[PDB]
Amino acid sequence: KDLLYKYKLYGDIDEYAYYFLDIDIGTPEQRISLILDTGSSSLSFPCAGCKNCGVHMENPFNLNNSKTSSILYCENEECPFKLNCVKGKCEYMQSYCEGSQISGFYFSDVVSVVSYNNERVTFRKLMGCHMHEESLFLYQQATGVLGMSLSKPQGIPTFVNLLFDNAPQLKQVFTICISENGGELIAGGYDPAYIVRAEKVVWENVTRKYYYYIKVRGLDMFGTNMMSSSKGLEMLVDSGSTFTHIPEDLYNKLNYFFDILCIQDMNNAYDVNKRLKMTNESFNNPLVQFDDFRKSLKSIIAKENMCVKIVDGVQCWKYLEGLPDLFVTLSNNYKMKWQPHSYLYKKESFWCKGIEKQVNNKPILGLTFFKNRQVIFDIQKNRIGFVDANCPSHP
Ligand SMILES: CC(C)C[C@H](NC(=O)[C@@H](NC(=O)[C@H](CCONC(=N)N)NC(=O)OCc1ccccc1)C(C)C)[C@@H](O)CC(=O)NCCc1ccccc1
Repeated sequence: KDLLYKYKLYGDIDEYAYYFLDIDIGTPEQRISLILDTGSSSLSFPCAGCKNCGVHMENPFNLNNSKTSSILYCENEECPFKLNCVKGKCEYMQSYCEGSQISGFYFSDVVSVVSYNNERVTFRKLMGCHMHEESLFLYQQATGVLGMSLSKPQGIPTFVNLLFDNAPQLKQVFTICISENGGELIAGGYDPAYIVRAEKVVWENVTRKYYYYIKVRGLDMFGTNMMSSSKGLEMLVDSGSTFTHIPEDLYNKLNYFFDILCIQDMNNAYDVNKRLKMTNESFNNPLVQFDDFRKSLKSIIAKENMCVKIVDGVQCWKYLEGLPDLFVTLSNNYKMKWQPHSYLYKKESFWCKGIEKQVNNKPILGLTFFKNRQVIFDIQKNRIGFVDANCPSHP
């Protein structure tokens, strides 16, 4: 019975490698496309002075054309929020995990968020103008980035806290529901009607106050626990991470099983049979649920589910059929099912593994953990929810 405001998301894993939405900024409104990013806190984009940025769907935001825009000046005053002051403006800067360094200056202006059912919420936000962009940002259709994390006590008020402060008719919950193509952002709750069958939401406490981290205790495949370490892994729930990132030790164990499932020479029956026998020797023992492993192999072989490899040895199958579920054990020791229609993504006519080794010791639950689920950010109760869903698609 909760009031829900719904926003269209566009995007995919293979071609965009993010999901984005449109927002209005300034007076009169300027439509701007933003990467939906629960892994950062800012709202930012190029602005018209920019001489070192990338080309995007929209022209850089034009400050002179917004009657309500206001650049944040300093060095005749102090920069609030402990920001740097360079050449008289409060400096915007962000280092991202992928390696991008984005810098510029801060300004505030009116933000208008409008649902596709014409429900409008409007407020001023302190936003960053990109004056320098880098690397992946130079090859990106989306114009800017919309961080969805929470405000710190003496920090910049973020989009999400502002949205709810100016929309008291909504409960402080946002849900991301991504498909292979586009998806949906919901403010005010989740939609039970999208839920598969009717399946129940699996809840976890967030492990840090202003960021979306949860603990993962185990990661099973064919009945084998691949996590070697005792402390649960603290993983960022990040819609701005194309893939799910895991430790090397963990990745290599999973990848060993995925390598065997990846048969690149089905035309070669002799070599296939050799793989089968090699697999029976190696894994027909109590360390593995061998039944399921052979079940998976036979399915893959019977349906001629050919595999090919792409960059860094990532495996791509013709079909989802035959691939096993992975099982994620969360904090309260719930064993959650991670299906191939999530951890594999569509690339051309194949389904490719959306799991990588981590960089900088940062484990991340990325879009391949969001896909075909409702991921529910219950800000009020400090928890994140997961449930299998038929998410909307765009286009
Ligand atoms: C939009 C993006 C820059 C947001 C950022 N995500 C990331 O940095 C991740 N980036 C990715 O997954 C990127 C995002 C998409 O491309 N990036 C872009 N256009 N700018 N994907 C990506 O590299 O996949 C490669 C690719 C590129 C093109 C086509 C197909 C595949 C890293 C982890 C691999 C954010 O979610 C995490 C972050 O760095 N936040 C900064 C604050 C912080 C710092 C440390 C920990 C937690 C938070």
